[PDB]
This record gives sequence, structure tokens and C-alpha cells, in this order.
Amino acid sequence: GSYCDFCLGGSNMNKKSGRPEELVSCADCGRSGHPTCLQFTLNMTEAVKTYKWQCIECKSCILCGTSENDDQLLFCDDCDRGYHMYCLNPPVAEPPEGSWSCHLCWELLKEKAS
Amino acid sequence: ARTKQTARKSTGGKAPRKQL
Ligand SMILES: [Zn+2]
Ligand SMILES: [Zn+2]
Ligand SMILES: [Zn+2]
Ligand SMILES: [Zn+2]
Repeated sequence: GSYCDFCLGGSNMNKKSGRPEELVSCADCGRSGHPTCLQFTLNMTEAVKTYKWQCIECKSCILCGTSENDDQLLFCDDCDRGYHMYCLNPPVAEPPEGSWSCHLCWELLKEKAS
Repeated sequence: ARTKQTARKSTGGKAPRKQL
């Protein structure tokens, strides 16, 4: 019986929308989070359910599995991964102008084929 | 994109700063 760190409604009712939604969870804590409250998308939402999404401050740069220079550590908008902008295949250098995406979604974009 | 720092890892509300 947990709740999301944003509205703190629960995995059956969202106190930010008023809709029932399963709560996500962190790996270092286990804190829940509504993919909607989290600003996720069906992709991020699903992704977090696939692995250990972790709760932001735990969301280490999957690339380094550290989070050290988190000052750059972006958060994918298709899975919610963690990438220090200078770890990315095409290093960001500075927070993307628009929507940023990690390699997982892309790898998924190709592998999705037969 | 929101980085793990000042971006508060959350969509804020825009910022007055036209890209050079
Ligand atoms: Zn919530
Ligand atoms: Zn955590
Ligand atoms: Zn890194
Ligand atoms: Zn991604």
C-alpha cells in the first residue's frame, strides 16, 4: 500500500488526475510514482515497469551507473533513463532545446521489428 | 531536456533566454 511521491494518492487512485494508475517504484528506496505525475509517457511508463526506474536522485546515469556528475544526468522522455549529457552517443553538452531521448528507446525503435 | 540538477528533473515554466 504505497503512494506516488507527487500527489501521494496510490496505485489505484491518482490525486493529481483522479484516475486509477499503478504506481512506479524506485530501486534505492522503492518510492512510488505515478507515470502521469512523473510526466512519463506510455513508453516511459512501460519502461519503468520493465526495469528499475529508480527515484530521480537514485536515477543514476545508466551509462556510468553512477550519477556522479548528475549535474548533466538527463532523464529520458521515453523511458526515463539516466544519462550524463556527456555520456550519450551524441553527447548533449547542454540540456537539449526540445525533447531528449536515450538509446534504449531507439534500440527499441529498431529491435521492435521482426 | 531536464538534467539532474537545476532542471529540477521536472518541466518548469519556460525561461526568458532566446537561443543565440
Ligand atoms: Zn500521483
Ligand atoms: Zn530512490
Ligand atoms: Zn555518465
Ligand atoms: Zn529512452
